[PDB]
Amino acid sequence: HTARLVHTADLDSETRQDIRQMVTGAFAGDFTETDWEHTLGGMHALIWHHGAIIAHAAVIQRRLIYRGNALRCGYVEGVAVRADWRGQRLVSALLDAVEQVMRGAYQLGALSSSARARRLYASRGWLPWHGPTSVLAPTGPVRTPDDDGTVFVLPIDISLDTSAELMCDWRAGDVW
Amino acid sequence: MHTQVHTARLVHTADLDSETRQDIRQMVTGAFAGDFTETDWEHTLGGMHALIWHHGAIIAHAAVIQRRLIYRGNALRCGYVEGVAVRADWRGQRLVSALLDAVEQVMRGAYQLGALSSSARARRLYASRGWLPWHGPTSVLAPTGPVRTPDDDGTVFVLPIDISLDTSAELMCDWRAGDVW
Ligand SMILES: CC(C)(COP(=O)(O)OP(=O)(O)OC[C@H]1O[C@@H](n2cnc3c(N)ncnc32)[C@H](O)[C@@H]1OP(=O)(O)O)[C@@H](O)C(=O)NCCC(=O)NCCS
Ligand SMILES: CC(C)(COP(=O)(O)OP(=O)(O)OC[C@H]1O[C@@H](n2cnc3c(N)ncnc32)[C@H](O)[C@@H]1OP(=O)(O)O)[C@@H](O)C(=O)NCCC(=O)NCCS
Ligand SMILES: NC[C@H]1O[C@H](O[C@H]2[C@H](O)[C@@H](O[C@H]3O[C@H](CO)[C@@H](O)[C@H](N)[C@H]3O)[C@H](N)C[C@@H]2N)[C@H](O)[C@@H](O)[C@@H]1O
Ligand SMILES: NC[C@H]1O[C@H](O[C@H]2[C@H](O)[C@@H](O[C@H]3O[C@H](CO)[C@@H](O)[C@H](N)[C@H]3O)[C@H](N)C[C@@H]2N)[C@H](O)[C@@H](O)[C@@H]1O
Ligand SMILES: Nc1ncnc2c1ncn2[C@@H]1O[C@H](COP(=O)(O)OP(=O)(O)O)[C@@H](OP(=O)(O)O)[C@H]1O
Repeated sequence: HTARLVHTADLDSETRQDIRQMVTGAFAGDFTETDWEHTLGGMHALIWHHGAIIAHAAVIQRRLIYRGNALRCGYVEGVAVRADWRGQRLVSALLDAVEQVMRGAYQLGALSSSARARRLYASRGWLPWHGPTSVLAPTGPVRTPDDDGTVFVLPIDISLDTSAELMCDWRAGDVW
Repeated sequence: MHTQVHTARLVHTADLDSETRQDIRQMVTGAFAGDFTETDWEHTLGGMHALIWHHGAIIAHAAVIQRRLIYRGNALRCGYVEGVAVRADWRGQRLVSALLDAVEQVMRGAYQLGALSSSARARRLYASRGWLPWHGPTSVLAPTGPVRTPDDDGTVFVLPIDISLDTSAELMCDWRAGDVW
């Protein structure tokens, strides 16, 4: 019913493995070792039932460049509810915890959604990015057309022109 | 369990009550004698603050924030240490060692390396604990592309976590306003 927030460095090895395995199975294989690396470093929202982790979402810190400013961003990764626990709105409890972190620490939240999860985020006030997305790669700005149509943002202490360019910072694997 | 007196406590920025957040900001700003800007304050936000309490006031602070440092084309997951400060009346009692015990525990548990910018005076402290001085040229991946940061050469220290870094190579931090390192 309610998620508990734990920083990566506060996860014991057993809990870390339990999280990785649950998230990985929830994605049915579509979750790579670099996707797992992207869930580390920040706050994990976790819901347990009788000692088993049944839901997870992580919010990690990065910068998103918007109109020349490198905005302090809480980026959401690894959102997953164990299959047998789906359809009980557990994801709402995960997102209440992640959005609380955003309000207290960041200028905006952001994330990359599948087409079917778009409704979930929009219903909570997240906004679909309509402008071109890019990544500040080591060679300079590079457009990321495969991620267009997947980015959502949650403004905290700003109004955003969601049809402007948005440029994430660099990492391996999927940059968004 | 004992009283935990002067053990640093790790608190995420989002879990700081407003009174504590203001005490940290005024304590760190005053500990730097005029050299800590509002952009330096922004740089302490978003991660875990290691705090040492005495009589309900913050007497020491160090924040570990997440960023990427690019090494040989690899964007390493870095815990970057900002705002390291011990209030002046409490200096010379090794409280910075208690802040660093917490900072280094956060690196081992969550990042591929710790990194920070050290004054010449503090170099010895970091080196005695195992941090390595970065000898290679530093740069930042600005929106226009890579650009050297010569003023930051000779100041960066790193704490690799089970990875091997050639500390004579180029190291390029990611972008942000104000001082990038
Ligand atoms: C997306 C996900 C986190 C939603 O979690 P949840 O707690 O089940 O969400 P909800 O209960 O609010 O249901 C969301 C939708 O899931 C679907 N659903 C309902 N019961 C389900 C079940 N028993 N089995 C599978 N899917 C189900 C419905 O389409 C529902 O839509 P609606 O609420 O508008 O009617 C979860 O399906 C999951 O982990 N999916 C795989 C990982 C993934 O895609 N994560 C999101 C990446 S952006
Ligand atoms: C750097 C700092 C955090 C060290 O904290 P600390 O808990 O006082 O550290 P230590 O007790 O290990 O003392 C460090 C050195 O300070 C010196 N010192 C002792 N008392 C001191 C005082 N009252 N004021 C200044 N320096 C003092 C000694 O040279 C000591 O070295 P020693 O133990 O080899 O004799 C603290 O001086 C500080 O807050 N400085 C201002 C902010 C800053 O520069 N931050 C660090 C950025 S790299
Ligand atoms: N794989 C695991 C990851 O999955 C999601 O993120 C990814 C999106 O799903 C991708 O979207 C693509 O796949 C969707 C679903 O098939 C399509 O709808 C969409 N048009 C496609 O572009 C997008 N390109 C990258 C992004 N990292 C989670 O948020 C992320 O935490 C998790 O690590
Ligand atoms: N200003 C407030 C900040 O100060 C330190 O970091 C700054 C270093 O002090 C700078 O270094 C310069 O000043 C040192 C001390 O005089 C000299 O030794 C050195 N050779 C100089 O280049 C460096 N260029 C940027 C770095 N952000 C703290 O770590 C940081 O958390 C805090 O926000
Ligand atoms: N070694 C120290 N360096 C600087 N401040 C100190 C040190 N030891 C004690 N203090 C402070 O000096 C003050 C008096 O110390 P105590 O609280 O330990 O008093 P006590 O001996 O009567 O039990 C306290 O500050 P405060 O009144 O502003 O809260 C205490 O924190």
